[PDB]
Amino acid sequence: GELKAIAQELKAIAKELKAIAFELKAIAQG
Amino acid sequence: GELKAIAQELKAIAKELKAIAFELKAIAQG
Amino acid sequence: GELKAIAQELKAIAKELKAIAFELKAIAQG
Amino acid sequence: GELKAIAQELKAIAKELKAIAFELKAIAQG
Amino acid sequence: GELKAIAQELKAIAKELKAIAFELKAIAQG
Amino acid sequence: GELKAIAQELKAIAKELKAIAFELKAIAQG
Ligand SMILES: [Cl-]
Ligand SMILES: [Cl-]
Ligand SMILES: [Cl-]
Ligand SMILES: [Cl-]
Ligand code: NA
Ligand code: NA
Ligand code: NA
Ligand code: NA
Ligand code: NA
Ligand code: NA
Ligand code: NA
Ligand code: NA
Repeated sequence: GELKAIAQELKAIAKELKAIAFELKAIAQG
Repeated sequence: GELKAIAQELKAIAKELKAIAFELKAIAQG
Repeated sequence: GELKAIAQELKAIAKELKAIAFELKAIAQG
Repeated sequence: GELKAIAQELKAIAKELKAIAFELKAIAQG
Repeated sequence: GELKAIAQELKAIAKELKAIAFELKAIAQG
Repeated sequence: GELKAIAQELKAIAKELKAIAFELKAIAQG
């Protein structure tokens, strides 16, 4: 139901943030 | 239902993070 | 009520993320 | 109670994101 | 209660955004 | 249960934001 749908979107938000962290690490390296 | 409304705003937040990751990838490419 | 207020706050958060994506687009435009 | 405390922290998150947007605008300008 | 636990994680997320805003302010100072 | 899963996802999100703050600190170190 709905509480699970909410947790799923939080998952998808963490996933985007991980990709943000990697782009920044690339930038910090060059 | 407001619980569905909450999940939808979270999905929209994920969408914006997706766009942020793309722009940072572009900057890393500099 | 309160679940609505939570959703309205997530929408404001999404709005801020839009502006962040926009400035990042500007910075990418190097 | 608790649902209000949650909305309050979402407020404080949006506030930090607004300050992030302004720092990025400054960077996009110079 | 898990609702208190949720508010606490949100506060911790706000703390991290605070640190992100500081570092960006430092970069804007370049 | 489900509210716990929501909180555990917010904690993972906080963890990603820590790494973002760290890379930004590195970039600030210009
Ligand atoms: Cl990397
Ligand atoms: Cl690109
Ligand atoms: Cl500005
Ligand atoms: Cl500083
Ligand atoms: Na995830
Ligand atoms: Na990468
Ligand atoms: Na990439
Ligand atoms: Na935008
Ligand atoms: Na606010
Ligand atoms: Na400013
Ligand atoms: Na400032
Ligand atoms: Na950190």
